[PDB]
Amino acid sequence: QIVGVFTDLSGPAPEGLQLSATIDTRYSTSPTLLKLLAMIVGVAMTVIALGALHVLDCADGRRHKRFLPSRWWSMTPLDGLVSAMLVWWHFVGANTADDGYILTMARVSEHAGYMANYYRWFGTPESPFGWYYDLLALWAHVSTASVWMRFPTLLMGLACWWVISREVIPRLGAAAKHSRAAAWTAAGLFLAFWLPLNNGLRPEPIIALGILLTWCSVERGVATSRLLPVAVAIIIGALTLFSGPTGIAAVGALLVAIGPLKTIVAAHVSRFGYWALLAPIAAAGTVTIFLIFRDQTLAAELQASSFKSAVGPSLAWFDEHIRYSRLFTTSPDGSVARRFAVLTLLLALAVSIAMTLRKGRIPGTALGPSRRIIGITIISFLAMMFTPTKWTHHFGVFAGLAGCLGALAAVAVTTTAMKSRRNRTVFGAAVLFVTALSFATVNGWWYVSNFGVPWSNSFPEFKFGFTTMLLGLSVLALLVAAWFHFSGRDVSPDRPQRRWQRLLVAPLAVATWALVIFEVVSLTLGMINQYP
Amino acid sequence: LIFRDQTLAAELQASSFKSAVGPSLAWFDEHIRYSRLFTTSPDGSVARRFAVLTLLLALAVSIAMTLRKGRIPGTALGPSRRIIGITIISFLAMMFT
Amino acid sequence: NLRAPLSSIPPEATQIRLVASDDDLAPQHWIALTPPRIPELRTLQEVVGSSDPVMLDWLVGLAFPCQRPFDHRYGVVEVPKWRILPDRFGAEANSPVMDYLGGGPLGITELLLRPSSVPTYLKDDWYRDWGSLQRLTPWYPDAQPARLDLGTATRSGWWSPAPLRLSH
Amino acid sequence: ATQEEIIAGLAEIIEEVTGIEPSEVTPEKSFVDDLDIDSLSMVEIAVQTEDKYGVKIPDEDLAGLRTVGDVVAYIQKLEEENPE
Amino acid sequence: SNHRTARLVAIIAGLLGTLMAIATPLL
Ligand SMILES: OC[C@H]1O[C@H](O[C@H]2[C@H](O)[C@@H](O)[C@H](O)O[C@@H]2CO)[C@H](O)[C@@H](O)[C@@H]1O
Ligand SMILES: OC[C@H]1O[C@H](O[C@H]2[C@H](O)[C@@H](O)[C@H](O)O[C@@H]2CO)[C@H](O)[C@@H](O)[C@@H]1O
Ligand SMILES: OC[C@H]1O[C@H](O[C@H]2[C@H](O)[C@@H](O)[C@H](O)O[C@@H]2CO)[C@H](O)[C@@H](O)[C@@H]1O
Ligand SMILES: OC[C@H]1O[C@H](O[C@H]2[C@H](O)[C@@H](O)[C@H](O)O[C@@H]2CO)[C@H](O)[C@@H](O)[C@@H]1O
Ligand SMILES: OC[C@H]1O[C@H](O[C@H]2[C@H](O)[C@@H](O)[C@H](O)O[C@@H]2CO)[C@H](O)[C@@H](O)[C@@H]1O
Ligand SMILES: OC[C@H]1O[C@H](OC[C@H]2O[C@H](O)[C@@H](O)[C@@H]2O)[C@@H](O)[C@@H]1O
Ligand SMILES: OC[C@H]1O[C@H](O)[C@@H](O)[C@@H]1O
Ligand SMILES: OC[C@H]1O[C@H](O)[C@@H](O)[C@@H]1O
Ligand SMILES: [Ca+2]
Repeated sequence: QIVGVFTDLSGPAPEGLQLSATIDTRYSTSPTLLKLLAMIVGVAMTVIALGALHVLDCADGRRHKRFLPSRWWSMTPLDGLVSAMLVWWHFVGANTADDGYILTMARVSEHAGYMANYYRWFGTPESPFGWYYDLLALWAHVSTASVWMRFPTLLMGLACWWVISREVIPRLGAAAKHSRAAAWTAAGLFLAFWLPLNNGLRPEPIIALGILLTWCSVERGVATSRLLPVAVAIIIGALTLFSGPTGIAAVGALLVAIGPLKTIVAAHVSRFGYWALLAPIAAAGTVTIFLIFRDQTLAAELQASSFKSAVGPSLAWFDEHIRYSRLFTTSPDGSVARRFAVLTLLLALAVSIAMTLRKGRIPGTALGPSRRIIGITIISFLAMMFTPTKWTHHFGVFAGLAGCLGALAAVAVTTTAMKSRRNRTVFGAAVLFVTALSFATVNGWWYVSNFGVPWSNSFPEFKFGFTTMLLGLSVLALLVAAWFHFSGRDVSPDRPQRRWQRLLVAPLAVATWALVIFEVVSLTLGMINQYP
Repeated sequence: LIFRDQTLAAELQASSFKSAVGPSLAWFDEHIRYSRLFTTSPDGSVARRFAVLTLLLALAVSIAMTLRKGRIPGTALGPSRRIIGITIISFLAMMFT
Repeated sequence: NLRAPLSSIPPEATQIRLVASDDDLAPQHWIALTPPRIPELRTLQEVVGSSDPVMLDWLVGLAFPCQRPFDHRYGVVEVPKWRILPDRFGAEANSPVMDYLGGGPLGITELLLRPSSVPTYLKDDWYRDWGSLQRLTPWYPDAQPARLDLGTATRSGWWSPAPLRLSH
Repeated sequence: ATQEEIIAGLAEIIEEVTGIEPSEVTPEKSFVDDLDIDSLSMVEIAVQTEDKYGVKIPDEDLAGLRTVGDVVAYIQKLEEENPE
Repeated sequence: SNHRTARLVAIIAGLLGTLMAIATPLL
């Protein structure tokens, strides 16, 4: 190991003394004129290939995109409260544990001549991952402040609510589009994810929003029989995959795109030949290899990745149990905030699966969109098992699909869809229980973000502990549910359509908002308790 | 049969005490049972892992089938519901050990 | 550093007595002491700067945005002059990311510099372990940055110079 | 060929593309106002009839077919081509 | 005939944009 050349001898130096160490100069490279040629030519060639594919529905006939360009953007009381939480968090709320690592990595990025992992693996690069680190490096030039650096992440959260509320939910069905509880649960669950898991420089926000854009592009290119939006989705999916290693959740959105691609390519094939419609999408796939390998050579990246695995912490597909075992720790990774997010998305997913089994799809739901949202969530959760490290702060990848499942679960559990009162009661008992289980930790955030926050290292308790009170209410709901099972109760005779009743039939929006408030209140009350 | 030798006091007193002294885990500590199943040990052995997961897969497909159709096709309505019922209740009632 | 504030002593008092009883005969309960001090405190920002290369732990980053980490040259690193680090437990459990086994800077500095701990205090939260600050002094201070004889040479795709060495 | 056959045909494509019940599919109701059908939904309903039934409505016929009744009038008037 | 104006440029550019990208790391 060389840290220089040290001698405790001094004076004149004689002939013979020659130390000639060749420094490991690899990774310190710049593209050859030939490598830059194929890149600029090849990436323009792809736009030329995709431009040729764009005119193919315009050649098959039809009016220009009717809803896909821009849906009428505005405000709503909910849109305010969402962005209020988003913007307030940006100042008072807790950031990710790695935003420091990423910052200092991007900070030294420029002089280095490449994207080296600064703190580990003998200065080997990020190789396929962290392309936006180069973008964060440029952004640092303006300023280096939690508020400045996390600002694209603030805009991403806003862009995210936008995509969910205006592109996802209207597409999800009539009951989704019309139900206000579906928009309240959608915001409630999305914020329960975005706030604790995505307030920082980690790739999670980029992926969480990237999986929504992939879905939207397919979803909108499937309804318009246009292949270009399916090819656009591929590019969004390819970019989010190489966002960070946690990018594989994007495989969820991608694999699901296969089904509609064979549908769009076989219906609009109109005797055009496979080579004419597939070559531009094959180009759209490979187009990220220009970005991934913009500065590093195949050998460099491959050799570095095979090393980074050997040397540092690398885990297996069958190790994913750790990720969930970490989630149940009385720690910042097992925090109320983090337990609740996951636990509730699982409940949302479960009631959505269960409904799609009893009935063909969720009653007031659009067939294709809903199935593809559950699809992307199932595939995403499984895809996650392949990550080399099993942290809970990775659940922030689910932030997009959380909103979409919030909408679906609410619609699936409404009086009209879920007809049994007893069944709606047990579902409520489940929402109470995930929260009972969520309040069985510490309200803890990690690092300097844990300063004087309420119950930062204790079980949130007032006079008996939230976990016990919630479990009791959860058992109370079951006895009410069991009473309906023997009494034979319906939607109309139990109580007469009041506001308190109205609220109770949307338990996810109640539970999720309850927690969104609690988390913002807790980190405000943290700053408050750290007075001067 | 339970109080044949010791009194209410004797038994009630011992129980609350064994709960203080010894290893006592709450209903919310049931994640540990499963955390333990994925350990590279005789607790998370190829034998214990297979048993649980295969029972979970069997029960999954059963709920799945009873949800799609009314019950699992070729089976009796009541007895089949009652087996599934006991399994779900038993898994939850388990959290209180 | 045993800490208490100047505000906790009234303007009425002018003389101070350091009393310290002990009564445990057990082998490891014991106490050591030094004379009192009113520390001449200057904030980290004005002391370390933003032009001095520092070894910012991967944890302390968005917290110390002003202070600059040591840039890395052409296989060589800028020698850090300071080390900002998280709280006791936070470094006890998160510092192994940079250990020699992992190939991190904490392994390069482990050989080149001698780490002297400079005492530090949190703004008004006197009793909170905010973290720690270290002054990094070289073993051979007469030694200064290397004579890097670097030159351009284009290389192939599949090309690899030497294998990457795994630490123990 | 009947109104019920056309209405029930468009009713299943409406509960597939949108979450709208087939009961809500009556000749009185107008897609964009009474039913609340999106601009994208229409394209999908149109591209589904082009696949399932082999019928295409190109030159902004979707704009002309305001109510579900207006759609019956379109496809009844197509039976002249004898494709059955 | 049969809109082959875009058909040929989609094949020749689609295959080239793919081929160049696969070549790019080996360069
Ligand atoms: O170990 C975590 C780091 O691994 C990444 O590299 C992966 C690489 O993705 C994969 O191709 C290879 O098989 O294994 C390693 C597993 O570590 C990067 O080194 C880091 O960016 C990851 O955090
Ligand atoms: O201990 C057995 C081996 O486990 C891993 O093998 C995994 C691999 O890491 C995983 O990501 C991939 O999908 O294939 C295998 C499936 O087990 C290690 O690669 C091996 O080092 C271990 O020996
Ligand atoms: O054991 C110390 C914990 O108790 C306090 O809890 C307060 C709570 O913070 C506050 O909302 C209100 O005054 O009631 C409870 C106690 O009933 C602290 O907030 C926690 O931080 C302490 O850890
Ligand atoms: O059987 C033990 C009972 O105590 C639990 O509650 C614990 C737990 O630590 C926490 O809820 C609270 O803050 O303190 C108590 C005392 O340790 C359960 O809630 C009970 O239902 C358990 O059965
Ligand atoms: O610690 C495990 C042992 O605890 C039990 O004690 C029970 C007690 O019997 C039960 O009635 C009471 O409600 O709680 C405590 C433990 O929380 C058993 O006596 C032991 O045999 C168990 O193995
Ligand atoms: O690509 C992301 C970047 O961030 C990682 O830091 C990982 C840290 O998270 C855990 O909580 C700690 O154990 C670990 O240090 C780097 O591995 C990666 O390059
Ligand atoms: O099985 C039909 C069910 O629909 C409602 O979901 C449920 O309550 C009712 O039983
Ligand atoms: O019932 C046991 C009780 O112990 C604690 O008081 C409370 O958390 C819990 O309910
Ligand atoms: Ca002593």
